[PDB]
Amino acid sequence: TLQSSHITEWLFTIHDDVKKRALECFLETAKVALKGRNKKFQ
Amino acid sequence: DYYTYEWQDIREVRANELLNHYIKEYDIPLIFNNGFMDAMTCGEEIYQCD
Amino acid sequence: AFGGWLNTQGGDFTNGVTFINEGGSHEENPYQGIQIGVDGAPNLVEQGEVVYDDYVFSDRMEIPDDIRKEYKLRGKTFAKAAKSAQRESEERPNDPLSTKGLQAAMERIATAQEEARQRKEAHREG
Amino acid sequence: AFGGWLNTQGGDFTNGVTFINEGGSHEENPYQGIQIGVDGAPNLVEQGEVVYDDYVFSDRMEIPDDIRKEYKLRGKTFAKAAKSAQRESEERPNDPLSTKGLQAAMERIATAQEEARQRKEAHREG
Amino acid sequence: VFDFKVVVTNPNAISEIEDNKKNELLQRLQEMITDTSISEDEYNIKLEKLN
Amino acid sequence: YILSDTSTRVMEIDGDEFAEADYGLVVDNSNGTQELQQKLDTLAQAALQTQTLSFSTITKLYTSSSLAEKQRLIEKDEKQIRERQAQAQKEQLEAQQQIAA
Amino acid sequence: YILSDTSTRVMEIDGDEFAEADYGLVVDNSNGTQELQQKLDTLAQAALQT
Ligand SMILES: [Mg+2]
Ligand SMILES: [Mg+2]
Repeated sequence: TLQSSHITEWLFTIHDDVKKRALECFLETAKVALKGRNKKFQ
Repeated sequence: DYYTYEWQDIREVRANELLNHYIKEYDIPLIFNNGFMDAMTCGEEIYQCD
Repeated sequence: AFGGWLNTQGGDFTNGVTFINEGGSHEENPYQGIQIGVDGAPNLVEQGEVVYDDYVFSDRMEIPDDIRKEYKLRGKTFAKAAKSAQRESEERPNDPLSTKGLQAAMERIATAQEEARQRKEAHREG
Repeated sequence: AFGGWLNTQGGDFTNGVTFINEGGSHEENPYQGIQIGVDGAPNLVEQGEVVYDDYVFSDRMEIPDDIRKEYKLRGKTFAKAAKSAQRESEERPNDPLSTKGLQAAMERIATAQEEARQRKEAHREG
Repeated sequence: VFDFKVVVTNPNAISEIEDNKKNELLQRLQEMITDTSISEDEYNIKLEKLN
Repeated sequence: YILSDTSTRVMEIDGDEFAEADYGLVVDNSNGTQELQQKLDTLAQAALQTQTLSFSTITKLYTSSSLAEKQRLIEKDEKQIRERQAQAQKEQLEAQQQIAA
Repeated sequence: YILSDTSTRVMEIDGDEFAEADYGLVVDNSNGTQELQQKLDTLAQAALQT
């Protein structure tokens, strides 16, 4: 069953990079939202 | 503490600090993973470093 | 309120300058000014002047043609010349190049206003 | 009791104003008014006056027109101006904007009531 | 598994331009505490928050 | 930002044009360097107990990613403590001797 | 009756009318917080003894 979790692991390896690259893009969006006079960030 | 270091050691720390960063930044293990699929399909596995 | 700000997407994004208006002049104001802070504790600005980085650009003064050729200012007034050097940076407040471009351009109007103030101070006592 | 209270959905929600009705004038009540509390320790209030943050707006006074043009009042007395500056927040007592709006609106009619009193006390001694 | 942590890629690599920025922020954090602390009561406490 | 103070000044000592495999440094994913990495952290865990390596040093070992930096930290922290124990033996020896004096 | 004394007075402080998620509080049933709960509950027993 582990050797059947290898046949579909290429679909999770691209997907765990879209999870990395979206969270980097979400991080810079929040850094501009810091300098936008929001009292939630405090 | 860099008096007990060596010249081949300081060159080796600088080489790893370059390589440990950019492997994690670009997600290089996925770039090598797409290259294996061309290895089994063409018999070729090529990369350019620019 | 649009004065030196870009209020888009629910945020308040400024480029640094403070368009000090809606008060009136020093003579038409009951409190003699807008009184933005306490440092001189009566820091009084009027309806036309613009303030960047704790420095004031006056609206009453004018731009000499000697000081218009060098430093290459655009407006008739030192306050009106700082409202044209921030016209790029008003639409893009978070750029790395606009904030370096503003601070380099706000320094030219800073030294030009300090130089034009000493010339009228010297001509008054002479 | 409908005076500045929103009795809806089983709860008694108020904006902070205290409509003090049903009692009568100070000379008409045997206890000299509808006493609010013990602090002057006999704090007496009558049928026309309203209370916000322990400052009472007198219904017996009158609104001068110069005190109406500045501070932009709407009622004919000071209580009827405070019974009209709260018409929004009595129906939406939990709103962040109304309780900011009511806080600023009551600070106007408070200071407008003081300047009417200091004009009244200066006139009578002279 | 889902742990997506911002990590330093080379955590033992501190340089001059990183150090001159940290000293600038602690100069700003020192600047704030002289204004907020009523003197001699909470000034030792905020210092224990930034020692 | 990704390099240190000493690592950025390597660019000045000459010849960095030449490949790293000319200066004795190779990229190696092989069973030799994973065995050397698994030895060098087991040795550090055996040095964490018996009070030979501090808790300051071992967290630097876990965040090093190079087998020669984490080797030099085992060497540096052993020389510091064995200097401290040798002077603690010396000061306890002269203290009883000045008591004897 | 169902709230404490300091919980009753949070209503007295400015702007409680804003969603708790602005103030840093979210409702969460995930494996990160069940891990935190036994990590704090066996730390209590490890501090109960000794
Ligand atoms: Mg660094
Ligand atoms: Mg209870």
